[PDB]
Amino acid sequence: FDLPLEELKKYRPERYEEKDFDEFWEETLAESEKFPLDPVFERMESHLKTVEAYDVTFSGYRGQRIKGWLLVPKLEEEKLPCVVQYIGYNGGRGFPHDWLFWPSMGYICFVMDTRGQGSGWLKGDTPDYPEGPVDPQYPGFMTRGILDPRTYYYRRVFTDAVRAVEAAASFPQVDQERIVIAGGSQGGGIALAVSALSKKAKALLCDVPFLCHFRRAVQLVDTHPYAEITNFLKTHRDKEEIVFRTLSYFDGVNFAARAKIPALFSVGLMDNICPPSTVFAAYNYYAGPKEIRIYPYNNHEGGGSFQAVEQVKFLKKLFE
Amino acid sequence: FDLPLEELKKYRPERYEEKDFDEFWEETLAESEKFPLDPVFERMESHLKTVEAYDVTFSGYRGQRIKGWLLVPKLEEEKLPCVVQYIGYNGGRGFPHDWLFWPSMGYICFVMDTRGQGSGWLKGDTPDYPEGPVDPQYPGFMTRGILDPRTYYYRRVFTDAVRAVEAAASFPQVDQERIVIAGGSQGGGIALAVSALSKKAKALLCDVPFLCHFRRAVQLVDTHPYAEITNFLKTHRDKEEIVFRTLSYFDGVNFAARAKIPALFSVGLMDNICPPSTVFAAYNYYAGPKEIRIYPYNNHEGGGSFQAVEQVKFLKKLFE
Amino acid sequence: FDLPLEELKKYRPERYEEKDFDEFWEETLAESEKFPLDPVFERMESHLKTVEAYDVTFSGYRGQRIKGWLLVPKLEEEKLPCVVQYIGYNGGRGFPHDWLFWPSMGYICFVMDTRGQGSGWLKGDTPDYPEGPVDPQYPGFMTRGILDPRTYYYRRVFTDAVRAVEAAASFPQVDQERIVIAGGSQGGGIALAVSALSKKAKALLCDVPFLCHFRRAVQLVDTHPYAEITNFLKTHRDKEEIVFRTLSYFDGVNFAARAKIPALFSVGLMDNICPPSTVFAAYNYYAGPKEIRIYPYNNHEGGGSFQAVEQVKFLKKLFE
Amino acid sequence: FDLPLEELKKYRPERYEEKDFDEFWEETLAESEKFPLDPVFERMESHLKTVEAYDVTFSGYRGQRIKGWLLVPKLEEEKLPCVVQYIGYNGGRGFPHDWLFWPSMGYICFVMDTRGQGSGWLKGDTPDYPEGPVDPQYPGFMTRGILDPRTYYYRRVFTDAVRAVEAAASFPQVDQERIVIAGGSQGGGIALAVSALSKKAKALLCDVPFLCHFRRAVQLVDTHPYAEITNFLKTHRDKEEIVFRTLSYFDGVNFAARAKIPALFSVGLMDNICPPSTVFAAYNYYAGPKEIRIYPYNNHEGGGSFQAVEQVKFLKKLFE
Amino acid sequence: FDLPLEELKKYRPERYEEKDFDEFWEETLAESEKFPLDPVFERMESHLKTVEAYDVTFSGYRGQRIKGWLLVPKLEEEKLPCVVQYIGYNGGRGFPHDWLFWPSMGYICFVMDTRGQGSGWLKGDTPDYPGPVDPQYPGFMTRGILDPRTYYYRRVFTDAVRAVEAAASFPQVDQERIVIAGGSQGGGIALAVSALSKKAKALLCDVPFLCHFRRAVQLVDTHPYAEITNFLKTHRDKEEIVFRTLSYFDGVNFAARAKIPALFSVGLMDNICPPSTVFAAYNYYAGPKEIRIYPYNNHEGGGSFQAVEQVKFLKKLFE
Amino acid sequence: FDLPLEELKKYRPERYEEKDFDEFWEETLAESEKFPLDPVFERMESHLKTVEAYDVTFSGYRGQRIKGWLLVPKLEEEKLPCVVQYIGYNGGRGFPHDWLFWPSMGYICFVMDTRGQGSGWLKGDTPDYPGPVDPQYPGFMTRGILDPRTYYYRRVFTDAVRAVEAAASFPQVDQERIVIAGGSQGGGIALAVSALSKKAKALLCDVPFLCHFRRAVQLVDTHPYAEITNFLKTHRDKEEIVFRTLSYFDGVNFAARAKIPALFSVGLMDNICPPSTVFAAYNYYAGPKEIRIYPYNNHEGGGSFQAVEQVKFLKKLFE
Ligand SMILES: [Cl-]
Repeated sequence: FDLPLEELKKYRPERYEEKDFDEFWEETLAESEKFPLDPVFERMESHLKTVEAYDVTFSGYRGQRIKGWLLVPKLEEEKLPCVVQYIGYNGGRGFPHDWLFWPSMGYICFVMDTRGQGSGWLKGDTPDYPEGPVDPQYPGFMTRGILDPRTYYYRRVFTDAVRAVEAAASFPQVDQERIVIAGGSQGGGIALAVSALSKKAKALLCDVPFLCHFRRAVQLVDTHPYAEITNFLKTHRDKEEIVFRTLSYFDGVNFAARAKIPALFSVGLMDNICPPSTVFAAYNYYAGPKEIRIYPYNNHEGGGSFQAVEQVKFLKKLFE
Repeated sequence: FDLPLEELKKYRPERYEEKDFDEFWEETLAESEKFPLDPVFERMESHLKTVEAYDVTFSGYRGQRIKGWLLVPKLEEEKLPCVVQYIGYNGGRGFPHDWLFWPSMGYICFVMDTRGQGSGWLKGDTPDYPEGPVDPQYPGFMTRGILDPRTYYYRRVFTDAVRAVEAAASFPQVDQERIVIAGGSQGGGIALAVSALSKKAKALLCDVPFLCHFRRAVQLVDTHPYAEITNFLKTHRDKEEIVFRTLSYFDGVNFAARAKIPALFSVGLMDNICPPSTVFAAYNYYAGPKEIRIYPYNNHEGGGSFQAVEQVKFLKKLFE
Repeated sequence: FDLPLEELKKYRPERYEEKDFDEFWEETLAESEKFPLDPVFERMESHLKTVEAYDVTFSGYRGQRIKGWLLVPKLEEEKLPCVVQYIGYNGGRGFPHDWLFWPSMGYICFVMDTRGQGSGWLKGDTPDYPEGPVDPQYPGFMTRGILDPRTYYYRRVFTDAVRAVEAAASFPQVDQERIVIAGGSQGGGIALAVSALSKKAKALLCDVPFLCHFRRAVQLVDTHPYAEITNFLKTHRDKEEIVFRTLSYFDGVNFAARAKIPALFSVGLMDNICPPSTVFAAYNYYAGPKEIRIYPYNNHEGGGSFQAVEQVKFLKKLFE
Repeated sequence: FDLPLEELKKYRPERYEEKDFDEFWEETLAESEKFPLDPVFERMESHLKTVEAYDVTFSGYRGQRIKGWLLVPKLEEEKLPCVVQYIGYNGGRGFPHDWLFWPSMGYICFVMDTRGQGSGWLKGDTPDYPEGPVDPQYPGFMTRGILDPRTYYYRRVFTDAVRAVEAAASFPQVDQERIVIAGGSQGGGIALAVSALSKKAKALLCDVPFLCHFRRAVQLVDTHPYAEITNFLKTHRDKEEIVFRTLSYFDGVNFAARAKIPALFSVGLMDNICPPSTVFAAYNYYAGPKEIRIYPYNNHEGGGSFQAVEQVKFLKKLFE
Repeated sequence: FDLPLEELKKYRPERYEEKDFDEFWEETLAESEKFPLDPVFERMESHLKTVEAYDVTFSGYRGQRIKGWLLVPKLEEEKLPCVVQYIGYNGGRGFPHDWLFWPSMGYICFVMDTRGQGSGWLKGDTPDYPGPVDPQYPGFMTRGILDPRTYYYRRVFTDAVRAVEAAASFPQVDQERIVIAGGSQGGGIALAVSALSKKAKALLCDVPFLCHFRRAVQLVDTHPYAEITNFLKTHRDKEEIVFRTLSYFDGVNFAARAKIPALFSVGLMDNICPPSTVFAAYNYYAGPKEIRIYPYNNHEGGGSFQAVEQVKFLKKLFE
Repeated sequence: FDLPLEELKKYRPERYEEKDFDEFWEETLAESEKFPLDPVFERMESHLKTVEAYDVTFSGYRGQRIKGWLLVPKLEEEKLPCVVQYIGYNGGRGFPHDWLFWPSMGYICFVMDTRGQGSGWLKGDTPDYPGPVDPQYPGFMTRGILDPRTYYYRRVFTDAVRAVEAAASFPQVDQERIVIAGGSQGGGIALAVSALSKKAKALLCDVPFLCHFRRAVQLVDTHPYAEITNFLKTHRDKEEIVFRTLSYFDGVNFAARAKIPALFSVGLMDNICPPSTVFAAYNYYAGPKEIRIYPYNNHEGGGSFQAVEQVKFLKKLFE
């Protein structure tokens, strides 16, 4: 349904960002750095036997305390590599045993809970906090605070996510040379923002990323969650320029252009949640060394368990 | 799809409420009465010629400044009857010309904007404000703060709605003894809550009401917006009792049992958004003088323009 | 889904019409003009207080008696501007209170009932009369009489609509310098025909118009009502040429080319009932002074209440 | 989805008809008998080799001229049994080769074309003619003239169908002792009316019959074509009694109670077009010697080709 | 939704087939020819009066016994033309009275039952016979797809070639007027037969399935082509193997080889058999040919209108 | 959409089985046990670090070689408890890393691949082996349905009995602490195994499929039960035969025979495995039993919540 693959490979649409994109993010991170990280780990009583699980609490946007899990595989090596895992839309940190893959492959896993979500497919424990008034919005998180980038929901999520990497680095068994940031869909868009904003991330795993090339996305598909934006615009006919102006500060295509760390991307060519031209726009602008795995017959599931193995191989080669 | 009509007419299921229902609402309304109402009626340069439109501002929940419209028909009479109109889900106050029916029929119409909504089918101008943290929730308003009646979104809306009647009553041309409260679906549910809580309303028009008999609604239909609650429960599997206990404080059936003013209801027997058993449970417990118009072949549109005529006729006979 | 906007703005495709288009309409109108118009305005008992309502009857196609409403706002004006309102597919004149907008804005409103429809979303009271046998057709109006323009349903509707403006001009309070023809969807298609054929209309309001560019419409979308045509062709496989020949006499694109009066159009770029390339073919051929309001994120709702405000402003400027 | 089979077999609901049902039909048929039948059989040039095909014209309702086919198998017998075949909704007489079953089984087949349809799945050639004005209606045939039994579409169809049997009987090779009336769905409904009204039919084949038990059909399913009725009622909310009064004169259940000839019925227990309770109401009231083939897993296809073999066996046995 | 008609009429995509396409089919057919055909025509007791019905059995793939019907119109001419009819997906031979058209128009009709199907819209009586039946998506499109030797349509298409030999064995059949016909799956089968059989005299190919698989699975998500897509969604490592297998069964590759006169039909709104897949086959078809294009029809194609076009085409051809 | 919970709890519909149910299964198992089990566990090179992964092969129905995974958590304890895991419809054994839950909780996990499937949501490696494959609707539900001896699930349930024997043969498995587990199709398989094998100590049965077929096909039109209804729509003469065959594979009939402690789960909004079908099996289950009821869940059931319940249930059992 989207551009054919040879056009996708060369798709580099003109980028739109405001003159103060960097300043906005510098100011944001500076203000939140004024609050101590105060990363706290508490070993959980758990039935898990191959992994130690810890409850995590750390300061994200404006000192707000974000939950996480830290999963440490019970192995002989002193320092371990670490994957910081961001969660898809309407998910949350769930139970420790929901996140066994990376530890089973020998990596400490830091799972960041997602402020205010945690109610669609996997439970969460972290609340959101708005700046002040909660403006008229369409149901969901995509239009929460959308009339100003200072009030926009993903400002708070992305800052949480940058601080999560510092929180992971605070665990002494983490090898700070081998901290990976990872996610799919919303998780992928979060990780992409982190890949540009974090000083500590060493590699990026970015699967079927959401939060990319918003203007084209709402023109291309009527699926959720991009359709929250479209539905808002159907009602607020006077706010089109403001909406896209705000979203430009959160668009993965704009972060991709600033990111320098090694990355592995994936894309499903039949994905109508995260359309491939949106994924390719981010991938093609990504400034660091990069590869993409292309799944021509998959929808939003992308490469699934095949991709998981591709990721393990990729990291092993990068870090060897 | 629901109970047959002769069973609907006798459907009076056992009500569930906590022992402190009245105290919860007494304390809520008392706390908000501590801020001055400070009703503002600012004439709006509209192009309307048979109606004068005012931009309304008034203090609702905890002093928070709620928007609205006041439309005054251009008539001889010094004291006119008034309809206070509440709005369907995802709507808001829109334009003054969206609410011409009651003014055209000789009634001043006070349209209350809906905090935080106004983004699905008609725009709105009024923000929400959470108590404190914004808990994990499913997209929308149904599960916003659902873990405690003190934090629940409809606490705020219903309080606004009570205060709206006091605001309308402040308008010098409003006849204090002919103030009607009206709404369809969400609007119906809000009006029902107000019919129990306000002491200033003379009559209720309650069309295809939402926010009624939650426990049963989520068993009967998988439509939105009831499905928000179901979807929250699908994830937060431990929270059934808490969710239903919170919702008991906001259930139209429990307000209906308290309401003493004359009411005209309407119901569509094929409505799968507000299922007939939910509307009938409310109607059957409604403690004031009452009638219901039954539309057996209509879905959620109910009686539409026919029902509007029934309303005008009902109010005319009542006020004689 | 249709042509991108830069292409829609330049889209002026080869028109298809028979050499005898004008003759066909000259003869149609002359033939119906032999019967006296005989417009009848019966003041009605009404609950309405700001408006006087009349039950209308007038002679349309071949003297057949068409129903309407006349809504006159109660203002201190010896003459008032007038909107002649045409109605969407499957609608009818409903109740007087269904048409309050234009009276509220200070316009006498003549609502034309639609022959034979009035059964889908708002009731009507006027029958159709065929031009002899009622040929095999697909359910609906789009294919009724389609094998010959002389028998086609829209020949009668459009005649009626032209005659409606003459009937409005016959009410003494109407300001014949300020007669507007308006409609959305089917309404807009009717209004486009009237804009070419009427000697009385002074401005056109044409929203999301239907009955435009039929040949392209059926190639682009499978929605109703355009799909009635496609479904008829799926069965009458021998009638492609005849069907498109008939429809060319009723196509808004060919009327647009003949229209001289000022117009305000609207279009939704996500409209899949009236595709944007069909609306733009009509608009780009429209030969009078014109403007278009473009709603990029809206579907068939177009600009809704925002567009209603644009219309009032447009007409005040035009007529000032 | 409907009553279980054990209850369907005992399902004999309270009937509803007007006291003048028989008078209405007697007057109807007497008036149309005043026009000469003048059955015209024109032998066609055909590629068919086992069958002789004739183009039929005969006088139906009020002398109106109805098309048909007559298919005569090339056999030694001088007199042959005859099946008069009525056609499903939106179909028409199509081509001679569409109707080969019965002639291949050694039956002359008279295929009656259906006035005004013929545009959905098989073409037709016969126009409808209204009783003057064609009232406001929902698209299709179900609500055409529904406000008065004298104007209702199926008054003209059922009269045509009775006259079709008279026309078939007129062909010299037909054995008037072995005239069968047959149809499925709309065809079955028509054939049921004809089993009560024709003095010439000798056996009925009635598959998955439509036009039965209208009041219950519209409560049970939202499929077309019954939904044409529900949709008209959703708009004409003041016409519920009148609509069902009109429909009582055309209801297969009411004809079944009057029919004397032997019949074979079929029913699909998962048929949501003609729900099983509607079909059983008709079968249970049928007053001639009868049998029903019950297909528990089939939808509206019923028994398909299996039922065709049942019919052949049933007729062989009956005709001795 | 597909290429516009002007483009479809000259759509001639580069073909993909293995070097051994012909050898594969030659070996396949020679191995099945080592088993005797043994056509069996059992005259049936029937309620049909204008035709004589026979219960057919013959040997298709590797001597496996395939069911069918033979319908013989009762006519004074001793040698009659014959149509060998293939059946659409999820159908089977049904009852003899399901197939009255061609006999009513004076043609003997040999109806080939379809191995292992017969359970969606019309019943069938003939089993499939595979060794191991590999992991597959529900249905027939992916059965044995990892090797052309094990692929389901190897067996169907062999059956279908053998069916023409079985029809020709019937003594009233005029061997100079044997037609092969079908729609959708039937048309894809008939298209393979048009290349592989030395006995067919003409081809009726409506709305053909089993054509241009690579494009088909990119263009539509309908069944049955979506069985292949779904298999590929799970077996991510088998993309090249899957399309290599399918190339041996692709109508476009058969059409390039076929020589007999043919009448095609296509629906421009068909989303089961997309018009570009039909036109790729039609444009490569190497025999004298015509196509009836129905711009507004979906997969129903020309329906009863096309049936008339078929009878006329054959009349003119055989006269 | 199904019976209200109060009635589901009381739903004990009359069971239907043939008088030779036990004899059929005795003969089936005895016939397959005449072939050597021959379990092979080949240690693999893997990226996993906390677990040892083995490629498994063993002899299921009639000596047919079935694939599997064996995942061993790297722990001090020498003889570990073991969960034998059966897979959902259209899945297969996938990758070793697809099954980390039980090993991470301290259980060796034996994952049985499902013959012939492995192509819808997770890949598989094991073929089916039928002679003739009768007319069927696409999928596995109607494959060989005209005779219980030829029916697809005769082969799967035998494989699944055999899997337990194969798990028991691995040296690190505590042969006295083996659990059987599955969801949906996996739950139906495990329910059969709870009746047919005496090796297992407990049953984990989530959202079970293959239960109360006669009712299932009347209540829902979803797949995979609809495969049965669709076959019946066409094979109108085979209704009695179809339901006779299915009675030999109905979880309600196996439940009545099972004795081991069981933990069930049900979603009251599940329209794939309707609550009445699940309660009919649960209500007849003869052993010590409990059911976790998820009133707002569809076919996902309890998801990770239910997994926690499972770990607690097994901990209590094995203390
Ligand atoms: Cl013909």
